[PDB]
Amino acid sequence: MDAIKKKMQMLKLDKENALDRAEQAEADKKAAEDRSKQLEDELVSLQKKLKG
Amino acid sequence: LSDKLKEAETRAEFAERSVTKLEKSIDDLEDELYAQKLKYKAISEELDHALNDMTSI
Repeated sequence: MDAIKKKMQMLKLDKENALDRAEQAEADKKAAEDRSKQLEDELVSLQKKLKG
Repeated sequence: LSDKLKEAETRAEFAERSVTKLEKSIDDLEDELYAQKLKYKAISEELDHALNDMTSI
């Protein structure tokens, strides 16, 4: 009984960790996408420059 | 002595009836408790299985 009582806190922590990890992964994905978009815009600008 | 013997036989028969009834009563109580104790042991084993399932995460 005591085993399940104290280990339930551990289960709660595992759920919270999975939620936070998913949140952080989505945030880092958004940051990576933003930086990729800006790099793409700079690459097209420099390609136009090179063509000229 | 005949009167006393008849009284003694009547009371002895009463006591025999009593022991028989008590024997059935104890046999029934024992069976009911065996069933309940088996239920409890099953509950405990299933709880142990549950505990290992949560530890498996």
